[PDB]
Amino acid sequence: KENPMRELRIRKLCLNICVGESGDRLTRAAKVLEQLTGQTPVFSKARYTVRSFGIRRNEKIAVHCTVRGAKAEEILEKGLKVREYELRKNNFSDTGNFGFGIQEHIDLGIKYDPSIGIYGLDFYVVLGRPGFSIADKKRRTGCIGAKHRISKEEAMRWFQQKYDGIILPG
Amino acid sequence: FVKVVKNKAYFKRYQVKFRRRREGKTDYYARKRLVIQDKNKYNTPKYRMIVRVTNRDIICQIAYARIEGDMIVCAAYAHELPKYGVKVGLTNYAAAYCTGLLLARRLLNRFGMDKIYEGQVEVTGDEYNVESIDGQPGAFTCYLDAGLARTTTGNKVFGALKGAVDGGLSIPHSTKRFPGYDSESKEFNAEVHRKHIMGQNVADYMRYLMEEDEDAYKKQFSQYIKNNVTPDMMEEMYKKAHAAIRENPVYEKKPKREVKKKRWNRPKMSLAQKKDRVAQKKASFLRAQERAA
Amino acid sequence: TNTKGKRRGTRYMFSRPFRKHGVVPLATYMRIYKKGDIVDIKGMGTVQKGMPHKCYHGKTGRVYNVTQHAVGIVVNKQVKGKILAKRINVRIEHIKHSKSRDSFLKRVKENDQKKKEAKEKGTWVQLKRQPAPPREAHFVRTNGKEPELLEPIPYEFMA
Amino acid sequence: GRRPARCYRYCKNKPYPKSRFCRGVPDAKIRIFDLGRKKAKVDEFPLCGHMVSDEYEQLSSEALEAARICANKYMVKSCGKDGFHIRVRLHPFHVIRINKMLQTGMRGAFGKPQGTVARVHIGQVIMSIRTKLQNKEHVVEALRRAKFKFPGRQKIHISKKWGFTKFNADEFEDMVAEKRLIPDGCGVKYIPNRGPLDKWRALHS
RNA sequence: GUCUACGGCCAUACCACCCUGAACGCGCCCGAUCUCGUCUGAUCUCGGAAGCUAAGCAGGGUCGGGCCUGGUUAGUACUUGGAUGGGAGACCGCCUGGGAAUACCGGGUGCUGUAGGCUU
RNA sequence: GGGCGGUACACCUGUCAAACGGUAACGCAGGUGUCCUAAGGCGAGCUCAGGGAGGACAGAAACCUCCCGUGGAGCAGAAG
RNA sequence: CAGUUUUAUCCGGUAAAGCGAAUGAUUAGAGGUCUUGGGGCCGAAACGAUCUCAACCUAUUCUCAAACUUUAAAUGGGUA
Ligand SMILES: [Mg+2]
Ligand SMILES: [Mg+2]
Ligand SMILES: [Mg+2]
Ligand SMILES: [Mg+2]
Ligand SMILES: [Mg+2]
Ligand SMILES: [Mg+2]
Ligand SMILES: [Mg+2]
Ligand SMILES: [Mg+2]
Ligand SMILES: [Mg+2]
Repeated sequence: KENPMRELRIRKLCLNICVGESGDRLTRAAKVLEQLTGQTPVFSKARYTVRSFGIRRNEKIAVHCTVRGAKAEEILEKGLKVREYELRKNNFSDTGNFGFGIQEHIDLGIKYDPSIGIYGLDFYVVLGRPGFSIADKKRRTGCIGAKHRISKEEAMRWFQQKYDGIILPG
Repeated sequence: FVKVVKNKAYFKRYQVKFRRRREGKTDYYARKRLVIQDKNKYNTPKYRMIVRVTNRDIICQIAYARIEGDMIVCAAYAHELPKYGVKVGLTNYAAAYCTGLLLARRLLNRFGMDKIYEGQVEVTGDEYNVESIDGQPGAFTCYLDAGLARTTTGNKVFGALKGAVDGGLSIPHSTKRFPGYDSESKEFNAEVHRKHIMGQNVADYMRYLMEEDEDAYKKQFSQYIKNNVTPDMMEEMYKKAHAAIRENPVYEKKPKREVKKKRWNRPKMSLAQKKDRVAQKKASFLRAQERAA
Repeated sequence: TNTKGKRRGTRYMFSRPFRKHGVVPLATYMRIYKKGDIVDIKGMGTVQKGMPHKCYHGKTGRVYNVTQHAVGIVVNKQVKGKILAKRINVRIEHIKHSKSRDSFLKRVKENDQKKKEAKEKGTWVQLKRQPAPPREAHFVRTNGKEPELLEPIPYEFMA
Repeated sequence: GRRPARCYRYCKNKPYPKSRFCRGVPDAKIRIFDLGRKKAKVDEFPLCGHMVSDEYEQLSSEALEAARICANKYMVKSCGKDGFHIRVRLHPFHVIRINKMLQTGMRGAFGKPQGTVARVHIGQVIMSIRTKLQNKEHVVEALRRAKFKFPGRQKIHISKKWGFTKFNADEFEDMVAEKRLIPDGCGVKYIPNRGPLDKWRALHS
């Protein structure tokens, strides 16, 4: 017995593209995520103005999105399809999450268009067990318990158990 | 290599909060407005009307406040319904209005104001702010106290509100968050509210679940069909709530058979045993130490 | 030439006690205050509305007025030689009861209990409080041993 | 030099430390507060001779420099070059003031900082030397000379402790022996019977 | 022994790691037609009930930290009054009466004044 | 002493103030003669600085995500 | 009625004390992995190995405070 409320599923899947420039670069990099998921993305903006980069305070820069459910497994298969299933040791966080960023969005299966270009983006997977929306509901918050929290090795033998993804030392 | 932030000098300068905020059941900033009486009133109590939502149950209580903790006068649970003949879908809007009615005429059957101050008998949906009667003993009022549930537009709490009001209680309200409010043009219908009261939105599943598929009609209607309830039995009970079974409002709390008084919780390990454990562990570690090496 | 502000020299006075910051507890408010009761005054830094001036922090007076969220109060003050009888309007947070009158209201009742009783008995029971008299002659028994001889210590440099 | 030390000798004013308020302060001359082979163990310098002050006064830090030097030059001769350990157990924090009369005059005469100084109570340690037990008759001689730089009157006292600790003479070896105290270079740590058990097992095993 | 709304300064009630949890209960959990909302039915809102002990939950545990009270430090430090009492001065003794605080060593780890349903 | 030089000539904040309050000097360290249709008045909803572990160009420092997080941030200006 | 005392009651942050407690100032060693460097050093590289000086974390230690404080007296201030 493994107490069926001890599985390992996906809570959420994150995505962002940071370009560091407003105008047309941002609003054209907002059509890759829309084709990619099916929903509208959310612009982020600056925090404090830096004289060297070329950003101003509260100037719009990046674009990010959040994915749920059975939609994340599909995009994550096009991911580990791209990375040919050879992640490494230090991609895994100490709390139980990983992430990685692809170099070009041609690998996601999207056809090139010459008024766009290529924008590099990022993936970040967030794991889960039943009871995790305890630490966010308004009424009776409570916390987890720390017999029920995920380590680094359990996640690595979930990735290796599921997608047969090898992990190399390095 | 980073500094531990839960030091001795973190626990020394750490004032704890209140117990009901640590157990997060309450709000003291929302209570302080609701509960105090103005000082020129001199021990005139301030009635509030608690409504609690639980994932299988509804609770409707009435209480003023004292320094010894706020004190109940009249409680109304939502699992005393299957006395009367509503057994399934115990927590919908319908039973939220049926409980507030059972509370209402319970209190009127504990004060002696039954025949006077009837309230609404029919079920229409419009404003029935109950006015007082001259010469007779005056009306009864009680202010609402919802709590930690966002009172948006369409909550089950207000069904209990409309039930205690139409029962006869005089509660201040305004028809802006009731099922039937148009957020673009600001008018209000009654029949949409009475379509939401008796159980017609609950009923419509006798189509969207009874036709399109038949496998999910047994995946999520497994207690209507067990108790043999069709989707046309959306029926009146309120003459049974009205008539005479508030002469047992309390159900006559049942007598108590004498219990064995047996215990199910292992008691506290004493001092002269915690002073004995570490003598066992020091002698076991020295007799499993010097023997080995 | 110091200043004449409202809150001069009240760094430590309107401050909250240590580890007692935060929310005002709810049994401060719902206590009842009649007219005629005797009240001491303690300031507070949370609710800035209705503070007393800094020269009343500790005085004690009685009530003459009750309001919606405040009571009027009559106190006494000493200005350059004379004594003025002045009245204020104080919110509830800055106010407590005084327990000074209570051991008198427990001794009026105890005396009238000690008087209604044993008057019909023709008994003469003492009523006046009498101060601590000089104590009585009494024996001390040293069963057996002798008193323990003390010795003043010889000096040595401790440090 | 500056004004002689007859002026700033009695503790008179309130303490006026270098802070957010008093800037414009020159630095003290003393910068090293101990010397010798300070990389010592607590098991090879048993002796500990103090210099107890007596009178409530102020000691300048140029005296806390020209006393350290005069005790070092004699200690290199007699006891050797690695047979001792000197500490100076004060730190000058109080700041003393001055007024320059260069025609304005006496109006507006709040002073400027001149130097630094250290307050001294009665029965307070100034200097302390720990050394081997064989060299006791050369520390009275070193401090008899250090007495000619400070003003006032103070006394030389041989402690009843062991080294620079707060523990007694004989008690120290029976307690180290029953593993209550642990050597840590110049000091020692105390083990109570209060903490949890795994340190106990990490001490016995 | 539990659920609802609390009281008092709100820690004897907190934090960290372990463990057992009978019955009624609370909860994670099943889902998106119902004008409840979000980029996202996760959160909020609603309609529900196949399935199970991590849960601010509940109770006990740690030669635990923390806290709460008691001894030591100590009649020490300090101090209201007084003296043709010392001392070159700094400052220290005396009579008279009041009188602390750390380190260090011990014991305790929620009472429930509380009203309604409930180990019954 | 006058003069040249200053504002202690109306106000507020800490300190001197000798454990209520009051209390001086050309005694200290400092500031003001304004600013705002929101930075005023109600209501819902959120929680900050810093720190860790990660992630394509990304570096000391852009954005995202997870955990610890009794105020270490902020509240137009001086300081409580 | 009182320039006073007793018995009950609340108020105050001074002298003392304290940094192994916050806010600031400060000396010397001890164990660690490098948390990062400037150089030795073998090195086509390293947190491999490095002497380390050094900062970093943990337990310890020497002294301080008018504009710093956990505690906290003596006299003293109102009431009955
Ligand atoms: Mg838990
Ligand atoms: Mg466990
Ligand atoms: Mg002076
Ligand atoms: Mg209980
Ligand atoms: Mg049984
Ligand atoms: Mg403990
Ligand atoms: Mg005074
Ligand atoms: Mg503002
Ligand atoms: Mg001081």
